[PDB]
Amino acid sequence: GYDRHITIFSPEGRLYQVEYAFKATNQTNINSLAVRGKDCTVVISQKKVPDKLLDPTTVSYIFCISRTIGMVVNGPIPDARNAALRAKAEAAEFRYKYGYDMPCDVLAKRMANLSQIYTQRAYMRPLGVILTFVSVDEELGPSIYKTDPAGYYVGYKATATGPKQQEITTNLENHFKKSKIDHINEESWEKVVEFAITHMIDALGTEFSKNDLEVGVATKDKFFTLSAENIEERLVAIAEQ
Amino acid sequence: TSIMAVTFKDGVILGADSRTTTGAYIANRVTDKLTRVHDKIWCCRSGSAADTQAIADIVQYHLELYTSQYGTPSTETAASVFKELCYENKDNLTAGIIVAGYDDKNKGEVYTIPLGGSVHKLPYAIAGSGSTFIYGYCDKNFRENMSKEETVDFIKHSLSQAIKWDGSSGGVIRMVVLTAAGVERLIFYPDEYEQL
Amino acid sequence: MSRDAPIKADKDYSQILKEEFPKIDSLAQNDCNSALDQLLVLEKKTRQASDLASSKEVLAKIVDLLASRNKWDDLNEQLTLLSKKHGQLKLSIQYMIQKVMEYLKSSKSLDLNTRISVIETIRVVTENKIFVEVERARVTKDLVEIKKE
Amino acid sequence: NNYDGDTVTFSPTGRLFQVEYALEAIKQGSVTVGLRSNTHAVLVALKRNADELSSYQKKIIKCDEHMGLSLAGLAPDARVLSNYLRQQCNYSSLVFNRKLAVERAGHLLCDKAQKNTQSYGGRPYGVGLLIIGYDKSGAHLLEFQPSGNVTELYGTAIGARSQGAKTYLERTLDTFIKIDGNPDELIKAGVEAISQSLRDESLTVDNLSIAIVGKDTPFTIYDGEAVAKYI
Amino acid sequence: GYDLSNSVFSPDGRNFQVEYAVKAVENGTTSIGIKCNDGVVFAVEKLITSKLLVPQKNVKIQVVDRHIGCVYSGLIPDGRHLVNRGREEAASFKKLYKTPIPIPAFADRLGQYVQAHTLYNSVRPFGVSTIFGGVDKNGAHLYMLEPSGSYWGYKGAATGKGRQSAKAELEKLVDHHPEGLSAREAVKQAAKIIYLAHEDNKEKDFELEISWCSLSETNGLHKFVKGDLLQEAIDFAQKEIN
Amino acid sequence: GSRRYDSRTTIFSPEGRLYQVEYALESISHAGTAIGIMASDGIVLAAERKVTSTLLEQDTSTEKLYKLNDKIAVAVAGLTADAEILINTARIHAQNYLKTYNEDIPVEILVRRLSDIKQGYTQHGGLRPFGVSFIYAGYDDRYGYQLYTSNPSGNYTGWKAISVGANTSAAQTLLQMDYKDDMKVDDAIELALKTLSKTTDSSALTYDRLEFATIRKGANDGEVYQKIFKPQEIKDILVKTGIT
Amino acid sequence: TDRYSFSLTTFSPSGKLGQIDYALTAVKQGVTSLGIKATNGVVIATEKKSSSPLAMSETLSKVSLLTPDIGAVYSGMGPDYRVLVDKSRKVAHTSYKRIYGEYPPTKLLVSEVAKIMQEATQSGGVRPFGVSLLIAGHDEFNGFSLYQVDPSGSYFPWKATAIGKGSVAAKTFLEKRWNDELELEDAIHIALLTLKESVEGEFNGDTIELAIIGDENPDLLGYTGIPTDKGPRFRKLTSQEINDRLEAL
Repeated sequence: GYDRHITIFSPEGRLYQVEYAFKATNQTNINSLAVRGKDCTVVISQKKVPDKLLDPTTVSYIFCISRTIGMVVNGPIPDARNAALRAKAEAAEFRYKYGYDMPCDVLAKRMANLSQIYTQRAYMRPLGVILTFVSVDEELGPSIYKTDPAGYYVGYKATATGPKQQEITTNLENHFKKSKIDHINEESWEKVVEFAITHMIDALGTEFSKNDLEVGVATKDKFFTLSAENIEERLVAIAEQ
Repeated sequence: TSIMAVTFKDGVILGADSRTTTGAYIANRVTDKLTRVHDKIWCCRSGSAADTQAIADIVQYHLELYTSQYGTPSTETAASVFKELCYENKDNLTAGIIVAGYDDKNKGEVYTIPLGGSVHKLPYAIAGSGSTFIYGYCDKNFRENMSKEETVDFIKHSLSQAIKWDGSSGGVIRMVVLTAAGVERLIFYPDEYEQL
Repeated sequence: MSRDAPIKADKDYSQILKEEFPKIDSLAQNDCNSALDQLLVLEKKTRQASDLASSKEVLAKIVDLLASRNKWDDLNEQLTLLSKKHGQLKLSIQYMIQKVMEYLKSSKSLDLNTRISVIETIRVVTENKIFVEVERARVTKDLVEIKKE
Repeated sequence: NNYDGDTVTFSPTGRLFQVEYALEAIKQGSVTVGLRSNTHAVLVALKRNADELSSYQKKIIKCDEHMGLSLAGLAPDARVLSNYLRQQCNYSSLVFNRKLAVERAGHLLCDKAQKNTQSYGGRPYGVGLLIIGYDKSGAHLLEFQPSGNVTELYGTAIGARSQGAKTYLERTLDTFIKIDGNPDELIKAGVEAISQSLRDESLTVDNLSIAIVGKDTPFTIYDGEAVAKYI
Repeated sequence: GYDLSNSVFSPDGRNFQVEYAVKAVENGTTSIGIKCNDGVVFAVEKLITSKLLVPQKNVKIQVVDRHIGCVYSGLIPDGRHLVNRGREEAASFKKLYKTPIPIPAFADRLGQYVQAHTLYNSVRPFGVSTIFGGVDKNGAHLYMLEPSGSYWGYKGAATGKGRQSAKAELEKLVDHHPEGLSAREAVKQAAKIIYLAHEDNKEKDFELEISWCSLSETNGLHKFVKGDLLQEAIDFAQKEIN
Repeated sequence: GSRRYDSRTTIFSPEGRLYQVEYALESISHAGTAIGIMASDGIVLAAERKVTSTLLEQDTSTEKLYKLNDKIAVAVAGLTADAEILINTARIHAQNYLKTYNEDIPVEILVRRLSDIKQGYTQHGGLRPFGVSFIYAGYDDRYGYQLYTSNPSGNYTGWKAISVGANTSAAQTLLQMDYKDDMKVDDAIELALKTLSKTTDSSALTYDRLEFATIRKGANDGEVYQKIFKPQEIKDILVKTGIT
Repeated sequence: TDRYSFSLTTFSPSGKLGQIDYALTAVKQGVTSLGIKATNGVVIATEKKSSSPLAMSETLSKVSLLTPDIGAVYSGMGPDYRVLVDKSRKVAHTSYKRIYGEYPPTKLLVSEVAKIMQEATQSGGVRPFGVSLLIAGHDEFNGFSLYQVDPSGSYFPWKATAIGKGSVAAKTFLEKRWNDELELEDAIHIALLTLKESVEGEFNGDTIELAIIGDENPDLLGYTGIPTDKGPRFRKLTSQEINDRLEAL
């Protein structure tokens, strides 16, 4: 039938058109992992550069929405830039009319509504990207919120994305069962980066380089990105543990 | 109200009063007019309070989005947004804005925006009501490329005369220093520049 | 890579410091880390092929640490520092570990000295099992032979 | 009825099929041939009556005294483009005190058709234009496809049996460019070019319609017993 | 099924209307872009379908701003409209911020735009890949934009029928200079690999066009290549393929 | 596309008949019965719910009966949900008449308006009509008591007694055989209950499944007092007529 | 363009508006939630499900506030409810806080929200939302009320009801436990006991969301010293308290 081609219910009450949107984020072979540190939130993610003729410095899956909130995207790159733009406009919007920078929580909720609106029309294609927003807020503390094509969102202790993300998830769950708290204790954010890399290497079974990773760090009142050199520093510190 | 900013060697220092009049009643005398629209480009408000605050909010909204997509704004870039909103309300809004900032694309810069909206680069800028009486002192005593201390004392001296001759300029003198050494807020209490 | 300059550049340095090999070997007697730091920079690259090539240079250099009876304590440490960092995928330090076993035999070094370096190695190789095995049993057997007597 | 009933759907052949169908209007349609030197441009159009008790239909539209267009396909589609070009040309005179340039008017037209083929429910226009004109750059002769794309030539044709006319113009190509200052010669050669496009459609003195533009000549349409100066 | 709009989606995770649009450019002209240190050098193959045409009159190279070169391949009217929108964007930025738009900024904006027409059944996607770049205060940049709305950083890029022929040579060119290379020398290169990608267009004949934006010669503006420099490049490429 | 996902729902059929309207009448026969009878002293509106559940509260359910204004009420038969929108449109149209003319709206005008909206849905916009049938109790000063029935097509027809909802055939005939033109409110109160017990979708008619309402001219001076009875008063009158 | 202004709700050739029937199916794919009406309060309860074990159910809200004295809870689709609760709040404010000033009657507000459901079954480019809401509340006029809003755009008052995948079993459960007179405490026990049978996971008080529209509580208003004015009759029970309640079943 044609309840699978436009976003109208079936005799099960299911929107098949929407479900397909999830099925496309595995096609770029990008994984991400994001954990809440002690005073930071770190997200490490794969960077695929299949050629020389692609310049690696430009291949970015990390878009700064706010000064304080980073966004890492898993899935097709057109929809990524589209989603980034909407989110950037809305963050600025709220700063203008409410006199402070938009909460991470409220931004996640916002994109969830817009996602629902793209599945409310019957000629609009859902934005298939899965979005991770990472922040350190001053009211909610360290935060991860992952929104999805359907327009469902929920908070997160930690999260992973990609075709191979079950393995990553298994690792993280076991860690927080030994530690019995919802965020990694350490006290230098640098060592939380190092820890995150170790779990990733275990999960995907591959050691990464400084151009197989791209790393984003949110500390208090800020988000920035590590350069490829900083990442190589971390991989020496794997030796040092 | 008087505002000024003056370039020096290593960056730029912004200087303002904190007294705001409407009529003969002083509404408040400790309101800071030094406003942050980027970490590194600040600006100075003078004239009618509402007009300048409104425009300043709009510009911050636009510059935020600039950073998150295209990279940080330059001092130039920022001045234009103030300018162009004043050009769209040139028959309605009377605003004196000085936009000054320290870049590494351009070291220190002073741009100023009149009521009707034009941008003007100057090695020093003055604007307001009370800063027109200190105008002649400004140019006769100005020096190109001074020491940090020399700049701090120049702004202190200019605004002392301003407070002298204008009852709408008063309170504390507030300064922000923009540099590659940090960002230094300074405050001078009245006895401290009355000695001089 | 996306550029060819690191593949070449590290190879220029390696050719040079392999014909500077005698100058380096005498310098280890005075202080081995001062001679060694230069060789370590080569293995800070992300080019696994040329790091495999530069472990051949290190293997010659460190024979003198073995003949020394003071400096082989810091060889044990050096192996750690390279293995946990990368081990330059896992290839570089595999070559090092493989070729040390043969050297221990011809040197006929002291029993204490030979065990504690090989003891530190059998720790390193445990985490892998994908091909290290072939070497791995030989590594453990050298401890075994002495302890039979 | 997958890709041929919609005007919004690709096509792994990198087409829109509708455009090909709109180009078949030219095969069934009339024929017109343009050729230029460096100092004059000329259109020779084959007019066609509906029957013998009908006056023959004019196929050349004057857009300005430095510009003209001619159709070979559907007339109602041509009615939109004639209005549009006149509007933009008058706009150029008003605003920039300029003639409008030949290349540039083609570019405006191209992107116009494109966004009506983009919009679902629309149509690609099925009329092909030859756009001639004389501007500062000299003469220009553009071929306008139903795609909308514009091409610059010294001589071109479209319509039914346009292929033979390009053979003819490629052979006389170096002849009529090195004639300058005489529009007459070009017209004679253009008659010969569209005679390679007949199918017993004959050329008479009331079938033949000529239009020229020069540096010293306005846009002028010759018809009547005044096209029999070139026969 | 799933081939009647651009807001169906398949269980495979694929949008075919959008993928199909890349094939449109695959039947387009060969166009290359060499990312240099000082700038960028574009070159585009112009097919000659007759000898009635007037060479170097049929433009595919349009300048957007005073410093961003744009050259496109695929369905021509579509690409001219894509450039049409981008000129409006250039003026808007200049109006508000009083400075010419940056190279990365322009890339961003076009990506949004091409995104929009694959999200509605009421507008039709484009059928072009565009190659554009330039010099700004962040350096030289090169980008290729798919009709899907995808772009990346590019050491070298190509598209058209002979994109394979082009890209194979660009790999070797990074072997020749792993430090990148000068814009001035890349002009001669640019011709070379269009001649090599005309061996897939070897039942036709071609006209070579070259355009450059480089900071070391043209003061960072986008200009055309013409005259004496042009014919030096044409001669170079000939002798090599002969 | 956009014409690719529309098969054309609101055109005529080859008998001159709107697909959507014909389907609507069937869906209103699914919904509970509602009967209207006009006495020469009043109008009785009586409605049976289309839902009755395990623990449904029906003691305060005012889900079929709505006062449009203080002389016009409706009984609802069809989708309760669909009906909502037109119920409040009707309130607005009525109050507007009072606001500008200083007079209560005639029954004729109010119904004719709502019918126009229904007609308007298939006339323009591609929109479906609300699947509703209304029975209007209304008083005016020009035709006195007026009784109307309206259908999802947008047409009004007068009646002396009429039935909508489930089992219209059976109900209609019994009403014709038993109704006389000299009946009172008392007589009509009993006649409605007997007709609803031949069309009850359970095997018994219960007081909490009945909504019952009158408009009576026994209120002084000839004024019309609308009364929607309390659940204890419906139970009260149902034992009187001897069903329970 | 805009060519989607043809309704996406239609009838079937066998009667019965097909779209809202499908939307009613999505509620049977949804979570279970229930409301028991007492004669001195109302209790509403729902279960929290997440797609991750690292997900926070501490920033997950399935019971939400509309006005101090009125609460809502759904069964069905999450996304649908997330936008719909905002529209409920918005009409309540624009039509009864800027016009009538005070917090609306329960009966009023239920009608108003059902109109939005109705207006998603009329127009093109919109199909209806596929949740059912229980809106529990108290007004001082019509007393305690518990209502159920349909995905059809109708409302019904209930004595006790459930919605979700286990609704049919739940109303059978409530038949024997229900009585015309209840205390609020006893209601809590009945509500959670029915929902324990409609959850097939583990049944905690950390993963069970409990709220009462029972006793007033003044200190949750934000001020004290005028007792003629109170604070919220809604009161969400924290987790540790719910654990105490698991023992009280």
